[PDB]
Amino acid sequence: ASVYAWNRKRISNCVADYSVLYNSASFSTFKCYGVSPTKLNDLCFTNVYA
Amino acid sequence: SALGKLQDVVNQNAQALNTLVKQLSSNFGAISSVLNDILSRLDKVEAEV
Amino acid sequence: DSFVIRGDEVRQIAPGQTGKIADYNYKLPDDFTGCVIAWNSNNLDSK
Repeated sequence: ASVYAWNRKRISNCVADYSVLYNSASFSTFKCYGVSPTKLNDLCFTNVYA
Repeated sequence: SALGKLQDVVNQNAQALNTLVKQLSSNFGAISSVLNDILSRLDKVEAEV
Repeated sequence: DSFVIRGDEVRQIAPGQTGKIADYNYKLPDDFTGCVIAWNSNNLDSK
């Protein structure tokens, strides 16, 4: 979708391994702000609003 | 209540110590007042600030 | 200390970094005394 017409998914009920997400090499630009990318999939996050 | 100046010393002790309890909840400009939030979220070279 | 980089992961060599070249190829310490030198070598290392 477009940027103003941005689509939001509320992702719930996960055993979410994000370490294989950014280690897929198709993703070019990756950053994170309050959590480092090292310790994402060691925690609980209550949701993903993507 | 002439004995309450002893209680003033007691309440000054407890008041200053509950203040030292109470500014643990102060974050002093940081993102949390809990350190283990920062240690459970951040890598150290951006966490020392 | 000299090596060959593709050219758009040049931020990864810097201290306090996480990714491909930092974790997997060359980690620089965060108390790094000195400098990084980088120049394009497309005539030298590409054919």
